[PDB]
Amino acid sequence: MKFFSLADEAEFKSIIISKNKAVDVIGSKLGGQVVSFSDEWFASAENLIQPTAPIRDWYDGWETRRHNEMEYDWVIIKMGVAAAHIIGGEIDTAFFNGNHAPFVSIEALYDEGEEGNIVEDDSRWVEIVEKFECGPSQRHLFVRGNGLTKERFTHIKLKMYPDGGIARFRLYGRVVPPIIDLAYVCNGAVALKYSDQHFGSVDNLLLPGRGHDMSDGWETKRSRQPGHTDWAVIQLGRESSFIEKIIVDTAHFRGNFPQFITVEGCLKGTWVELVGKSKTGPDKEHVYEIRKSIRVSHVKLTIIPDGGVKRIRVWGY
Amino acid sequence: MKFFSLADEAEFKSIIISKNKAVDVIGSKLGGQVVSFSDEWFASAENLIQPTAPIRDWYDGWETRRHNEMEYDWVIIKMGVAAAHIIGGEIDTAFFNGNHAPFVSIEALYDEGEEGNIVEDDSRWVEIVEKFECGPSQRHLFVRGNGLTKERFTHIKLKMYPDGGIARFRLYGRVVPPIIDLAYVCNGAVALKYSDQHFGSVDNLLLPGRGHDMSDGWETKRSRQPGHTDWAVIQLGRESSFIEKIIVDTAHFRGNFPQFITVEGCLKTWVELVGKSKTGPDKEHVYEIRKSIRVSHVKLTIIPDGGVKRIRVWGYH
Amino acid sequence: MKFFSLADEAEFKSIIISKNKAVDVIGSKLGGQVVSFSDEWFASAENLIQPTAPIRDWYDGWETRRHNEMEYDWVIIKMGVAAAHIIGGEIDTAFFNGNHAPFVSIEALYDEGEEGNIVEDDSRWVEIVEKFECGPSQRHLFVRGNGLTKERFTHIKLKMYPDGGIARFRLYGRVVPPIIDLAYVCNGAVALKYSDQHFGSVDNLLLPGRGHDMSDGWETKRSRQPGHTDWAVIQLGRESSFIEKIIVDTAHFRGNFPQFITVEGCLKTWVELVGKSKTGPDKEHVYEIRKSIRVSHVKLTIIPDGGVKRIRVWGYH
Amino acid sequence: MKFFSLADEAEFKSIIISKNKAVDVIGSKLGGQVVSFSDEWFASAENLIQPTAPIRDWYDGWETRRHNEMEYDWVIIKMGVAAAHIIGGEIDTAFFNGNHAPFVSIEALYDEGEEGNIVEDDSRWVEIVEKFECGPSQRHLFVRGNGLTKERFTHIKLKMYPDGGIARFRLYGRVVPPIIDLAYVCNGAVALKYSDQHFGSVDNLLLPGRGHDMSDGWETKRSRQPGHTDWAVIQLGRESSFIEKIIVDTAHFRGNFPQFITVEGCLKGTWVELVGKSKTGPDKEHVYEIRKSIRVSHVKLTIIPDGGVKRIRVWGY
Amino acid sequence: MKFFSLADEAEFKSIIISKNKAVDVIGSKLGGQVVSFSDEWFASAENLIQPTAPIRDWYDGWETRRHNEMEYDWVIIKMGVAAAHIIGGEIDTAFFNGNHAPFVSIEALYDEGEEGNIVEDDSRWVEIVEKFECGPSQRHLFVRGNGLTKERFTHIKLKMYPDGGIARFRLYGRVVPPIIDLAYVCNGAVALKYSDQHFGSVDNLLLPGRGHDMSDGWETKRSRQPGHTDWAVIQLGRESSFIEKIIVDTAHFRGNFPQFITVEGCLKTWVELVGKSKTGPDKEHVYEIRKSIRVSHVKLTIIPDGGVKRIRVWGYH
Amino acid sequence: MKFFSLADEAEFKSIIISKNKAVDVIGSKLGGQVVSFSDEWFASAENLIQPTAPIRDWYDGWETRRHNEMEYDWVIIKMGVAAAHIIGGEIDTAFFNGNHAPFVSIEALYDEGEEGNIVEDDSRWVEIVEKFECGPSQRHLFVRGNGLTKERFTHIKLKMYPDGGIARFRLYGRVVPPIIDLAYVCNGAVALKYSDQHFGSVDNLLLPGRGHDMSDGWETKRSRQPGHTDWAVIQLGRESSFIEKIIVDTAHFRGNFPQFITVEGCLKGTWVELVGKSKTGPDKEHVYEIRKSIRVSHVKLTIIPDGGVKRIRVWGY
Repeated sequence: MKFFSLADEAEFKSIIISKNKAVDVIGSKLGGQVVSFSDEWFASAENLIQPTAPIRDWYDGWETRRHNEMEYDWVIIKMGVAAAHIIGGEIDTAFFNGNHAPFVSIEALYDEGEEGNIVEDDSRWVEIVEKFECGPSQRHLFVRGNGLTKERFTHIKLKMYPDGGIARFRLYGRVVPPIIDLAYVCNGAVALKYSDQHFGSVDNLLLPGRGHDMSDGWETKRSRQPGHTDWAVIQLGRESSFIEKIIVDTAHFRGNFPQFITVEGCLKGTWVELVGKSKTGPDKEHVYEIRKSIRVSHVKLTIIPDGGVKRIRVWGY
Repeated sequence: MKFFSLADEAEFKSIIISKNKAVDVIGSKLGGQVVSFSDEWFASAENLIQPTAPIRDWYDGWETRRHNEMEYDWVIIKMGVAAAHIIGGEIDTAFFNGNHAPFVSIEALYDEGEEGNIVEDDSRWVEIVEKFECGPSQRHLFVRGNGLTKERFTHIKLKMYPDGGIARFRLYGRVVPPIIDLAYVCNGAVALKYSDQHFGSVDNLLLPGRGHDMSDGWETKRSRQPGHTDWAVIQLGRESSFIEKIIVDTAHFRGNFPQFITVEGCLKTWVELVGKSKTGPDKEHVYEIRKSIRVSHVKLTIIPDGGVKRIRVWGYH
Repeated sequence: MKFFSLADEAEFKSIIISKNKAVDVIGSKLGGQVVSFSDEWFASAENLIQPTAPIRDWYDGWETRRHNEMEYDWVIIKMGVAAAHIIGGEIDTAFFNGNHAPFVSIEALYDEGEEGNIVEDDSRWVEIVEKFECGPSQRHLFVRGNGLTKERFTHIKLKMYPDGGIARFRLYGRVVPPIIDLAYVCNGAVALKYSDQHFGSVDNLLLPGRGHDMSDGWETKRSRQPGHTDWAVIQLGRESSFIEKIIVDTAHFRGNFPQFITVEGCLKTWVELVGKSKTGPDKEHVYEIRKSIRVSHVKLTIIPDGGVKRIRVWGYH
Repeated sequence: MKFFSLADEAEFKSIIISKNKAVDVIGSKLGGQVVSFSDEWFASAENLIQPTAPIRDWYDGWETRRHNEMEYDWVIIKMGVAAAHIIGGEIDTAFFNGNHAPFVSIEALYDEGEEGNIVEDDSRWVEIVEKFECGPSQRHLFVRGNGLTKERFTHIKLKMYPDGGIARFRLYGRVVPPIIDLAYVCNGAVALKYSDQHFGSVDNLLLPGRGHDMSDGWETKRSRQPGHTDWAVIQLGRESSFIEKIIVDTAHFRGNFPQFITVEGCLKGTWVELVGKSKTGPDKEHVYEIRKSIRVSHVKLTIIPDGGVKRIRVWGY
Repeated sequence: MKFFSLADEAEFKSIIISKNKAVDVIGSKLGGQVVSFSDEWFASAENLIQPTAPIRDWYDGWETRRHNEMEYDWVIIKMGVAAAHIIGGEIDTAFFNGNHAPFVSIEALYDEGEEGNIVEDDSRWVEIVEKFECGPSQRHLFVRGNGLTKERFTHIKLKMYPDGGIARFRLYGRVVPPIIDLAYVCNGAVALKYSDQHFGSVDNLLLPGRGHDMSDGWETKRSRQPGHTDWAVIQLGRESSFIEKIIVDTAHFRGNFPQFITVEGCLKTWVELVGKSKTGPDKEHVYEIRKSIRVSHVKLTIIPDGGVKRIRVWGYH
Repeated sequence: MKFFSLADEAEFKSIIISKNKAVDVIGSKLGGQVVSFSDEWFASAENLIQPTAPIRDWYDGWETRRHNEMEYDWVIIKMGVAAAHIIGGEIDTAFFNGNHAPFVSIEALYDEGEEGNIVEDDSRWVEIVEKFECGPSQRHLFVRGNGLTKERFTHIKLKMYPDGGIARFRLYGRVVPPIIDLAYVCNGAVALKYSDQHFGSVDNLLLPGRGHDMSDGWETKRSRQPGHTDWAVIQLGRESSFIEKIIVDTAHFRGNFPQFITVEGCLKGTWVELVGKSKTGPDKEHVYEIRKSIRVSHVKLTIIPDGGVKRIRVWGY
C-alpha cells in the first residue's frame, strides 16, 4: 500500500485514473449507498460518500460515540455500479483534529444478487486494504501495493479502530460493466483529461440522470482570449464499432451554456470529427445522429469558447 | 380503469395492497430515481417521488413552463425495484389550482441492464394507463380495469398534456423477485396490516439500509392501557422452509424504542418464532432460529408501542 | 365625500378609473416618496405607499408613539408624477385594531421645482379632503363629493388625529401631462379594462423602467380552452395622429411569457396596429408603424395568456 | 481620460469634489434610476448604483449572461437631479475576478422632458468617456481628459464590451440646478471637507427625505478628548443673500445624537456664527430662524462633542 | 380539591388572588429554578416554569422518554420566593395529545439554607396535592380543598405518572415575608385588581430588577376617550405606618410610557400619596413622601394609558 | 490594586483561586442578577455577567447612550451566593475598540435581608476598587492591593465614567457560606486544578441545577493514549468528617460521557480512594453511598479515559 501526499496528487490520479481507468464507485453521486453501520452518534455515515468537499461549523462526516467496547466501528457501503476491481481510495479526516479515526482498514465482498442487506458478520468479507494510520484533518491518498484486485466486488466495508471521525471516504475502482451508452460511467467510461474545471467535474458528464442543478455538471470560468476553448477527453468503457447518436445535455445551464460544441473521436492517434461546430442552446438535450461506423476508444467534447455542460451520451455498439 | 374518492381510500388499498400485493415501486424511499424529463422550469421533477405529503409555501411538485410546443411534457423514472407488474397509482395535484395537469397518461418499458439512461424516443415504451383527466388541488387514486399488467417493467414514463404541474406521482406494482431476506421489499414482501401508524408507515420496515432518522421507520402512538401492543403483519415474498435469522432493527429510535418485541409466523393461525425479548435503542437485534417452518406471513409485535426501523428474515425456499 | 364598502369596490373604480381617469399618484411603484413626517416610532412612514397589500407578523404600516402633544401626526409625500388633480383614495388601517388612526384629513400643495423638501409649516398647504373617521383593521375607499380638484398639486400631506397607525395610504388623481410615449403613465395614460389579473395589475404596463422582477408587471392565469386570450385596454394620455413605435416588453417573464401578442387601436371599433406576433422571454419587442391613425385607446392582446412587463406607444399630437 | 489609483484617491476627490463641485448624480440615494438594459441574467443592473459598498457571498452588482452576440451589453440610467455636467466617475468590479467587464465606455444625452423612457437606440446619445480597459476586482477612478462636459446631461449609458460583471458605477457631475434649500444637493450643494466619517457620509446631509435609518446619515465615532468636536463644510449650490431658517435634523439618532451644535458661514475668509451652541435632542428637526442677510457661499455644521446628524437644511435666497 | 373550567377562571383567581393573596411562586420570572429531574428526553424541564403561554411548532414543554421503569417521572423546582403556603395551581398539557401526563401529584418540602440541590429521595417531601388525572391538550386549574397548607415550603416536586408531557406548571402560594419595599413581591405583596391588561400582567409591577424588555411589565391598550385612565390595585405585604419613597419605573417603555401617573393609598376610601406627575421613558421616578399613613393597599394610576415596569413603596411597620 | 497581563493570567488565577479560594460571585451561571442600572441603550447590562466569552457581529456587552450628563453610568448586581469577601475581578471591553469605558471603579454593600431592590443612592455603598483606566478591546485582570476585603458583601456596583461599553464583568470573591453539599460552590467550594478543559470548565461541576446542555458541564477532548485519564481537584468549602454520599451526574453527556470514574480524598498529603473504578452511564446521576468518616479538605474526580461530566456532589458533615 503506497501512500501519496497532496504534493503528488497528480501522480496518484495518474495511477488511479489514466493507468487503471477507475472511479469512486461508492460515491452517492453515482449510486453508492450506506447499507449499515455500528454507530452514527455525532455524524451520519452517509456524509462519508457525498460529492462535495467537507464544510465546517454538527460535523460534515462520520463520527461515532466515545469509548467503543468493540474492537472497531464500521460501515457497509454498496457500490452504485454492478461491480468493480479496486486500486485505491481516499480517507479525508477534514476538520476532525484529534478525534479522527486513529487507524483504518477496508474489506470487500461480492454478492451475486440483491438477496438482502449485507451484514458486517458475513463470511465472504475480504481484506482489501490492510490497517493503516490516519492523521488529523487531512487527506490520505492510497493505492494497493499490488494494484487492481483480481477479484470483482460489490460491497465494501470501512473499519475505524476503535472509533472517531472520518470526513470523507472515496474508493476508486475499475467498473466491471453489466446498444449502450459507451460513455456511461456505469459501463466503464471515465474522464481522462480536461482543459479545466471551475465548478463540478468532467466526470459528472458520465453520470445517471440529468441532475438537480448546475453543481452536478461541468463548468468552466468565463474566458476572454480569442479562439479560446475547453475540452474533456472521455475514454469509453468499451471501444465502439457503430455510434448511432451522441447527446450533449446542457440541462440547468441557462446563462452560461457554451456557444458551440464539437465532438471528436480517437483510437488507442488521430482525432476525427464526429459532430462539427454546432450552435448550442440552454437547458436542452442536443441530439446528434451519427449513424457512422468507427473504432473509437476515446471521445473528446469541446466547449466553445467555454461554458457549462451537464452530460454527454454516446449510444452505439 | 376505476377511480376512488378519498372516502374510498380504504377500498383502494384493499385492491393494491392486500389483493395485488403491490407497493409504490417508483418512490425515492425505495430507490426510485428520475432519469430525465422534458422540462422542470418552475418546479423540479424529482419532487414527484418524495415520500412526504406535498407541502405549501416555490412549489412542492413538478412544473413545466407555459405553452408547450410538443403535445405533452414528460418525465422518465426508473424503478428502485428490479422489475414489477403494475396495477395503478396516485397522481396528486396538490396546491396546483388551475395550472394543474389537464391530462395524464402512463407508459412502461422493460430494459435489461443499465445500458444508459432511457430516452423518451425508445420504441419499447408501451401504454400502461390510458390518458385520463386531472382536477385542481386533489388526489387521484386509480386502478387499471384489467388488473396487473401481464408484462413486467423497469422504467415508467409520465406524460402531462400539454403542460402544468403535478405534486406527487405514486405508481403501485407487484415486485418481481430477482439464503435471502424473505421480508425484504426487493424480494416481493409487502406489509398488509398494522394496528397503528402514527408516524412513518409499516412498509418502511422492509426497506434497504437502516435509514436516516426516525422518519423512515414505523412508529406508533404512546399507549396507556396495560397489555396494549402494536403489530405489523408482513407477507414474505416467498413461503419459508427454513429460517436462520430474524433481525429487528430500532436504529434511530432512542427514547421511544419498543420495550419488548415478539415475532409470530403463520401460513396462509400463528406460531411463535421469537419469544418476548426486551429491545434496546438504535440497535440491531439478531435472533437465531436455526429451525424449519413453512410460514408465509410474519407478524412483528412491539410492546407496548413505539417504533422500529427494520425487520429482516433470512431463510430458504 | 362618499365612502364605498368592499362590496362596492366595483363601483369605486368606476368612479376613479373609468370616469376620472385617475391612478395612485403617491405609491412608490410610480415614484411616490416620503419627504418627511412628524414621527415613526413603532413603524416606518415609508410603508404607507408600498405596492403590496399589508402583511401581518413589527407592523406593516406607519405608527407613531403614544400621547402626541400636538393636535395630530403627519407625513409629507411627494407625487412621483409631475402634477395631478385629486378625486379620492384609500386609507387601509389593516392589523391596527383600536390603536388605529381615529381621524384623518388630507392637504395638497403645488410646488414648482425641487427647491428642497417641503415643510409642514408651508403656507401653501390646502385641505383637499375633509377630516373623516377611521375604523379598526379595514379599508376605507373614499371619493370627494366635488369630484376632481380644480387645482393641481405635487405634494400631499396626511394627518392622523392625534396618533396611531395606518397600514396603507392610496391617493387617486388624474395626472397632468408635462414624440412621446403616449401610453406612459406620466403622460396621463391609464388602464381601464383587463380580461384578467392573476398576479400584478395591468397598470404596471404603463410604468417607468423595466422593473425588478415578475411582480411589477401584468400576469394572467394559465388558460386551457383553445383560442383563449387575455387583454388590457389602455387609454392614451392623448389621442394619436401618428404612431412610429409600439414596444411590448416581457422583461423578467421567462417561462410564462405570452406566446403571441397583437395590438389593436380605437377612437372613443378596433383597428389592428400590430399583427399577431410570436413573443419571446425577457425581451423588448419593437414594432415600427410609421403610420398615421387617430386612436385614443389601445388594446394589447396576449395569447393565450401569460405576462407582459410594459407596453410603450410612441407617436404625435 | 486620466486615471487614478487607490494611492491617489485623495487627489481624485480633489479634482472631482473641491475643484469641480460635483456629485454622484446617478446614485439611487439621490434619485438615480435604471431605465433599461440589454441583459441582467446573473445580477440586477440596479445593484450598480446603490450607496453601500459591494458585499460578497448571488453577486452584488450587474452581471450578464455569457457569449453576447451583440457588440456590447448596456444599461440606461437616469440621473436623480434635473441635469448636470460630467467630470468623471468610478467603475468597481469588486468580487468579479475574471468575469469582470473587459472594456467600458460611457455615453450621455439630454431629454427636455420626461416624454418617456429613453431607448439605447436614441440618436441623441453622445460619447462622454471613450472605451477603456478594466481590471478584476478593483476600483477604477477616472476623470475626463478635458474635464467638465460643456453640455448638460440627464441620462447616461454604460456599455460593457461584450459582457461580464461590474459591481458599482459612480458618475460624478456638477448639478445644473432647476426661496430654496441652498444646501440641497438637487440645487448644486456639495460636501467639501469634514473632520471625519465613521458611518454614512457628510454628503448624506444634503439629501432628499429624512431617510430610513442611521445608515443614510452622517455619524462620527464616540470621542473622549475634552473640547473635541466634529464638523462638515458644505458649499451651498448658490451664494446666499438672505437666510431665513437653518434646519438640523437628527432623525433616527436616538442615543448617539450630538449634545450641542453650532452653524457658521463663510464667503469665498472669516467664519461667522449663524446658530450658536444649541442643545440638541434625539430624532428631531431642530429649526433655527435666522432671518438674517449674509453673503455666504459655505456653511459649516459643528457636532459637539460628536454624534449623528441626518440632514442640514438652509432656506433662503 | 376542586377544579375550574376555563369559563370559571374568573372564580379561580378570586380564590387564589383576592382571597388567599397568592402568586405563582415557582415561575422563572420570579426566581423559580429547576433543581433536577428524572428525565427530559424529548423536551427540557425548564420550559415548565416559563412566563409565556405554550407555543406550538420540538415541544414547548417538558417530556420524558417512553416506558418509564419507575412508577413516575419527576422534576424538582426551588421557589424563587423565600417560602410560601400553597393553595393550588395550573397544569397545562398544551399540544400534548394522548402522550400527555396521565396522572400528576405534588409534594412540598422545607429546606432552611442552600445546603445543596435537594434530592427526590429526601425524607422531608410531603404530599401537598393528591394524585389527580390530566387530559389531552388543555388547562387544569385546581385548588386544594383544605385551602392554604398549614406549613410553609421552599421547594416543590412534580410527579408525572408514569411518563409523558406537560407544557406548563404553575403553583400558587402565599409568600412568607422574610425600611422595606412594601409592594415588593418577595415581602408578600400581590396585585388584586387592574382596569386592563393588554400586554404583560400587573403582577410584573412588583418583581425583582428592572427586567429585560417591555414584556416583563404592565401595558394597557391605547385609549381614545378623554379623561380615560388605567389602574392597578396592589396589596402591600404589610400595612404601612410611614412611607418614605415610592418609585414608579418605566424602564424599557420608550414610546408608550404613561403621560401622567398618580398614586393613592387606602386601608382595608382612597388618599393621595403621589399627585399627578408627568412621567418619562425608560426612567425611574422617585417620589419622596416623608409622611406617615396607615395604608394597606396602594393604587397606581397611569393616564391615559400605557405601560409601567415597576412600582416600589418603601416604608415601615 | 495590582494589575495582570494576559501574559501572567496564570499568576493572577493563583492569587485568586489557589491562595484565596474565590469565585466569580456575580456570574449568572451561579445566580448573579442585575438589580438596576442607569442606562442600557445599545446593549443590556445583563450581558456583563454571562458565562460565555464575548462574540462579535448588536454588541455582546453593556453599552450606554452617548454624552452622559451624570458623572458616571452604573449598574447594581446581586451576587448569586449569600455573601462573600472580594479579592479582585476582570473587566473585558472586547470588541469595544474606542467606545469602551474610559475609567471604572467598583463599590459594595451588605444588605441583611432581601428587604427590596437596592438603589444606587443607598448610603451603605463602599468603595472596593478605586477608579482605574481601561483599554480598548481587552481584558483587565485586577487584584485589590490589600487583598480580601475584611467585610462581607452581597451587592456590588460597577461605575463607568462617563459612559461607553464593557463586554464582561467578573468579580472573584471568597464565598461566606450560609448535612450539606461540601463541594457546592454556594457553600464555599472551588475548583483548584485540573488536567484539562475542552468545553465548559471544572468549576461547572460545583453549580446549582443539572444544567441545560453539555455547555454548562466539564468536558475533555477525545484522547487516545493508553491509560490516559482526566481529573479535577475540588476543595470542599468546609473540611469533612462524615461523607454520606457522592454523586456524579453525567446529565446531557450521552455519547461522550466517561467510561469509568473514581473519586479520591486528601487532607491539607496522601490521597484516599472514596469511590473506586465504576463503570458510568449516560445522562445519569450515579449515586455512591460512602457512609464513611474521613477528614478530607479536597476531593478529586477522575474521568477515564476522558469524557464529560455535569456535576459532582459530596453530601456529608
